[PDB]
Amino acid sequence: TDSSQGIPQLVSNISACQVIAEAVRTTLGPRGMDKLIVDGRGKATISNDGATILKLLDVVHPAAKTLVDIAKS
Amino acid sequence: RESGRKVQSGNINAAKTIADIIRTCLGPKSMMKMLLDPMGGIVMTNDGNAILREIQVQHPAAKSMIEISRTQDEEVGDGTTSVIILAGEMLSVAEHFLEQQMHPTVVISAYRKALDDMISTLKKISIPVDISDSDMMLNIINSSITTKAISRWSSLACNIALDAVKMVQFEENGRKEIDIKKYARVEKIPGGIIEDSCVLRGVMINKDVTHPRMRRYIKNPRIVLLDSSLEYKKGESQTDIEITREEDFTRILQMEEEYIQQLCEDIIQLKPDVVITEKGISDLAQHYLMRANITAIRRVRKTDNNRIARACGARIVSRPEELREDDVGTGAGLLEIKKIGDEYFTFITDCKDPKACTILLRGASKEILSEVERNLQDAMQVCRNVLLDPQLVPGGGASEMAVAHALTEKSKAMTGVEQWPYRAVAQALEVIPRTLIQNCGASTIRLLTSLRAKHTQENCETWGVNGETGTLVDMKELGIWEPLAVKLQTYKTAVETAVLLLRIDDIVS
Amino acid sequence: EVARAQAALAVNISAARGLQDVLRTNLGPKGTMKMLVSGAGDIKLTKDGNVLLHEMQIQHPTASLIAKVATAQDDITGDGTTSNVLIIGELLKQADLYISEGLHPRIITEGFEAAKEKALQFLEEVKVSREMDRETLIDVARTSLRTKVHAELADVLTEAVVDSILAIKKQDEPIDLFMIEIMEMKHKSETDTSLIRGLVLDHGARHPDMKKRVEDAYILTCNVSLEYEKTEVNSGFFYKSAEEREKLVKAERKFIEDRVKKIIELKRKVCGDSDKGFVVINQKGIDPFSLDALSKEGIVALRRAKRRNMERLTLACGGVALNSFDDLSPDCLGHAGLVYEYTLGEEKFTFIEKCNNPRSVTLLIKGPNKHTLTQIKDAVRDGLRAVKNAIDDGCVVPGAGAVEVAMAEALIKHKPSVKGRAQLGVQAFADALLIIPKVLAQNSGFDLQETLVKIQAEHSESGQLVGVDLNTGEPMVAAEVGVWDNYCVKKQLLHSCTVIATNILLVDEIMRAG
Amino acid sequence: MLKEGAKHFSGLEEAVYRNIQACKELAQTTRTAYGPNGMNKMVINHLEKLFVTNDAATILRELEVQHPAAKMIVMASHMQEQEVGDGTNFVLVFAGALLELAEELLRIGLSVSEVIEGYEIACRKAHEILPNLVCCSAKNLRDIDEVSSLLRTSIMSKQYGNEVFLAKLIAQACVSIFPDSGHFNVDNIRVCKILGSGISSSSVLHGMVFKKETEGDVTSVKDAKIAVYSCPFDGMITETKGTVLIKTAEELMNFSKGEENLMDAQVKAIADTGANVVVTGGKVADMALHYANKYNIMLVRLNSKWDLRRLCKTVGATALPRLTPPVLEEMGHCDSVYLSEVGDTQVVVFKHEKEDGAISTIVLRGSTDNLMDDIERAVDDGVNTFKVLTRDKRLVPGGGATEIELAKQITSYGETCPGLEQYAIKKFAEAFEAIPRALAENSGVKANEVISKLYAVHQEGNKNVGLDIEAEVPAVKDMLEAGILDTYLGKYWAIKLATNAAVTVLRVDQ
Repeated sequence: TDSSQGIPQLVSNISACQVIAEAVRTTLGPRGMDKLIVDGRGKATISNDGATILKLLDVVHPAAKTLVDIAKS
Repeated sequence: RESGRKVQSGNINAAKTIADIIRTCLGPKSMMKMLLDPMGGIVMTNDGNAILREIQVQHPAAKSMIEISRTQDEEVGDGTTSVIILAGEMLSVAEHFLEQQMHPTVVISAYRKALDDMISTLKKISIPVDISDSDMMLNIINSSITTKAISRWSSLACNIALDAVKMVQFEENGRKEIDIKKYARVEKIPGGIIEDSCVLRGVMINKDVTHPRMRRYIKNPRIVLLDSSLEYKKGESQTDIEITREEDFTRILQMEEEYIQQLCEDIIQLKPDVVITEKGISDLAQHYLMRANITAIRRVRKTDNNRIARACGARIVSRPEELREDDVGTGAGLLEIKKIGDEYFTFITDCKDPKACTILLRGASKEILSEVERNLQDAMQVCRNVLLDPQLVPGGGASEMAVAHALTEKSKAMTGVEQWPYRAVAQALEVIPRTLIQNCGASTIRLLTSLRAKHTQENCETWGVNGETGTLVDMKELGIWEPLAVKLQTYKTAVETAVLLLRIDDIVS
Repeated sequence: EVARAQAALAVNISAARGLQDVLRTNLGPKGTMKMLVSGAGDIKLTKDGNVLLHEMQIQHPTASLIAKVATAQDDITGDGTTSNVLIIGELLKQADLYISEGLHPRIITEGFEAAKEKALQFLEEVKVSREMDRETLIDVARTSLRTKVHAELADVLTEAVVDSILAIKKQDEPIDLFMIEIMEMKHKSETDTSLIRGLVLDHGARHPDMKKRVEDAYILTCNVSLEYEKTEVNSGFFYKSAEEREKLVKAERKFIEDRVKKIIELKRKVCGDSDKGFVVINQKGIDPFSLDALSKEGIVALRRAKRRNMERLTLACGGVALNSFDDLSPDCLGHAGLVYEYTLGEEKFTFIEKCNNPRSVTLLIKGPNKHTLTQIKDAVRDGLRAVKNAIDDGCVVPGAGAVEVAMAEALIKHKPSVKGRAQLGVQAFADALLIIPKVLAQNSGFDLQETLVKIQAEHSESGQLVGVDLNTGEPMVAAEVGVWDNYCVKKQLLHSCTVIATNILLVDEIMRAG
Repeated sequence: MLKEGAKHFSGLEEAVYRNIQACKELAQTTRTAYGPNGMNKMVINHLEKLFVTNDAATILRELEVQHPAAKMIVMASHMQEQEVGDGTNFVLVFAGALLELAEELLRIGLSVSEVIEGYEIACRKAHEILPNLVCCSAKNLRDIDEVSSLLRTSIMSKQYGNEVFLAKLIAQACVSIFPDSGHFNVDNIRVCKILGSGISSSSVLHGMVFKKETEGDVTSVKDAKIAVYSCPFDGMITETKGTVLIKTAEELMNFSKGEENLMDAQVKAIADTGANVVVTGGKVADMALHYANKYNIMLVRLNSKWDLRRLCKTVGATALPRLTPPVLEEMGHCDSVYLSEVGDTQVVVFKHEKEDGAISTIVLRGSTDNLMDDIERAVDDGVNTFKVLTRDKRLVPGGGATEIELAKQITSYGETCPGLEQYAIKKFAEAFEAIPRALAENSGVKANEVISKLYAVHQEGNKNVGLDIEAEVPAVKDMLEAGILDTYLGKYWAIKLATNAAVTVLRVDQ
């Protein structure tokens, strides 16, 4: 059972967000820079909006999970 | 594998490590050994047999130490602490120096000459003890009991032992040596009054002779010794044919009732009413003695039967034929059943075959029973040693100093190269004096010096150092005594151990 | 692989020394409560010296030895076991200083022997006769409970403990071995402890309010089942065919029916009116159907009671315990003067009190069902063993380390045997005792030397056993306050300390054993 | 150690230092809590959801500690959770604050045992002056404004954005069915989450709310007694399958015929026994449905564990596995059974009208179930603060406005008594100051400013501070006249249990 607390702990949660915010950074038009995301099930995947792939990701932070949930909303 | 010099040094260490604490335990003053378990528990002991068995010894020479204390325990049971101390100190003082020159076999020859030197000194030093006077033997027992450290239940035990050992004394061998104490036994009864402890004749049995039917009182009728063969035979006196058929069954059964019938007839003639069968007694067979009007005691061990045979004092017979008043049951057996509790206790009294006795001990519980029984065990050992050799030796280190100067005088007179081993056996004796000095808490230098001085003036007849007064003291005055035979045997075993160990110069797996 | 001579003594003293620390902060009321999670991980609240040794994990031979001897003391007095350790530790310390300078263990031991005889005779002189009145029992009761709990909760347990001992005089026992039934109640506060004269029952009826006040109670304690349902059994296991099991189900249910009927016949024969009630206590179930019928007749029938309730009832009430019902006279059944049902918490406890021919009292501890309710259980436990001693001895002294300074003073001055050999252990023996008073001062925050010179001087001038007022940690007369100790407490610290010391002192080897 | 025995993890240095530092870490989750706050603490536990709380009970049970000192206080907090609602946070911060102050005493040269003594004294004086800090009280419990002011404080402690709507709502939906004067039930009120719609769209419904959709006809009779079964249908006969489809074709005919005739009997037994509403946690087949339309029984499709639980406590029900016909024994106190849609989802509505054993439901409507879990903390504490078992609840200033008052009285009182006790008495004042510190930290300004300016205004018995701009700079707000009130009983057990907890744990050294 783990417990973590602090002002550097807060800083952690935001840092996780940036990582998901980068996945979806640009997809407004058709330029940016993609990398084909192929799963371990042996399926190749792309989408037309970058929020789709982001939904599939499982984040190991609960704070980062909130930002996943508002995407779905 | 060990070779040469490794072995001589090994012997001395192994002996020595056992010794340090175990020497201290000797005397009323007793140091207590801690043994620490892996489970984090503790067992506290003063008894030499216990210490030795528990510890893990790696070295074969150490194992020889243990086994010689088994030797001692079997003969007496006191002095068990002592033998390894004595045996150790022969090796320390003599060995390493004389090896460098190189003569092992010499040190060994010297040990046994010296041993003889000590046996002879003892007869002079000791005065006779009357072996039929209770008072005189009593004080001796009083010395030995307080080593264990029980001093309450002890007082009773001493007196009960005196009559028990004396009554099982009757061994003839053309020289009239007594080692008989194998007819003696202790009957244990949980419950009752704490102070009813007495002796009753024959041998009394309870370890498997507790049965609900045994004829309540026999005050005349005989016991009939049997290792028969009271059980049926399907042929004449051996089985030749099997029951597997209706026809085989029918024929065989006639033979089986006959065999039983003729056995019972040879049993009844000499008038019993209590009849013991070791084995060879069946459900049909026992039913036949009931119908004979004979109470049968049956399925009770071979050890009980050796005991019951000794109790009437009459020989056993495996002979199924014509058992007479002359052959079995010779003399009078008698059988008393008491309920002390609601449990059947069997006394078998009367032994013809001059005397025999065993001990009643009644606790009020198991725990109360035990305390007396051990201290009685010490007690009947003394009673016996006094009977064996009828001289009582003064206790402590007084006897040891007498022999210490006899070897100084002998070793000078002979002036062999045995001289220096004599001198090492003289100093090996002195450990017992050192142990008694330590016991008070006085310096070794001061009291040993004085003791040696007493040799010169009064020859250490009885003037030793006693550890419960820390001063030079007449041992006779105090009522410190021990029997000659216990001293002699302890000394004896210690020289054997010193000689055997010194012969191992190599150990090879 | 051996620790010999100096190395063997070294191991014992070092251990005693760390231990001593722990069990001084359990000493008297000024000591501190302790919990274990170091024994098994679960939460225990305990403040007794013996008990705390068992709960932990002890592997050290010297700690273990002290725990074993502890066991005997704890049975008889249940107090002074916080003390046992303290006196042992100091007793060794004294010895160590002399040995290091140059002294033999054996001379130390001799002077212990001399020490012990004098010290025991001092108890006999100094003992003050007391009465056997309530007032005098209150003061053995309150100080002993004060050791094992707070001051606040202890004063509540004081009342319960004392009325029980008065009732035990009536039976004419000089001992206690009954009236020690501790029963727990479900509550939201622990600052109540109630005395119930007779017994208390864990569960009551499954149907409330049958007749929850019984004026005239005729107690049949039974234990055969009046419920065994509709289950298909044969010998208590499944059998190959349906039908064979069923046939037994009929006869078994039929057996139960007749036994319930015997309660209906029994009420007329013993009772005859509803002006009298009838009590049933069954340790096994009873059908919901059977309760309604019994209830209108004016019978209270209890279900799911324990085997411990049953044995207690048979002693106190004068009852019987039977494996049948039948039609029995009131001569066989026990009587209780009163029955009342008191519902409090989530479980309702039927009391069966004002028993005729009692020999069991129940001390009913209310509590929240935390470890705190277990804490008052073990406080109450040793407070019963304390007031037992007061009945044993005739004489109870004022304590709080009052006794111990008096005894130490007597040794320092003369040689008890007149020899120098004895004298070396005797100094050692006297300073060992002083730990108990001085350390009450230490907990409180009052320098230890200052109380020794004062407390000892005031003995000399007066002849009073002046003691310590715990809270200030300054001296005061222990008699008036009520800080008292029995004859048995001050006897059993003395015996345990000597015997335990002399076997560790006299080590010369410790060698490992399988 | 020096011993290979005598196991401890506390004692010496570790009792004095390590235990206190651990209490301090637990109680950090309540120096962001209690009254005005915007803190949220997310805790996961593999519950397939995110659990958002600003309640001490759920934080504490999740968090395991291996030391008896920190572990013991969690029990004291639970005790105050049973007897009363909100203030759970206040129990732990107090014990934890007092223990930080304690260690400083130990440092100087003061002993443990007098310090222990001086708290019991301070706790007794604080309670004695406590009913003299009553400033406002209810007299009618059927009046929505007097109840809602009380409620408000519980809600506040959660979020400072949901105080107004909820505090009104609970009082509107009733927790005043009971007299609350000897007797109150809290398992006959639940907080029932209805997914969908906003949380200002949270509604009043009286009696048992179950989410699961209604099937068949609906009853409105007064002979409707509840029968509860976890699984009364699974198929009355289970298949084995020998062609790995069916065993086989002529047999499949019989398996269906026997199901339909056994279910007829079962569902007709329910009909006859007076059970006219059956709760099915099983599966409604066509055959089972077809029977219940004929007998006229309201049918509840499905249930989950949570729904079964509330039936067994409220009804006096049992949930039996069945496939062989049963009869009533669950019984019920509910006469009426109606049908009403809450959330635009068909909800089963139970009601009867009485005082004692009467039922109510604060039912919620929310975007997600996570948003509803926090709201739920606010609401369940608001039912548990209602319990006082009087109608004059002797309200004292909520929100931590009492705290400075207690602190001022106690510090003066300390001066009067002599000895070492007094220092503990002074510390006891500064432990209450914990509450004004935590409100300051969220408010955005330091501790020095708030405590001094509350002290400056002297005896007031109103002063406490919010999350606002008014809460920062002049550091003065009215929390007597904002209708921020808490109950005398809630503050009593909070202070009482916390002083008891701090004393037992300061004693340990094993």
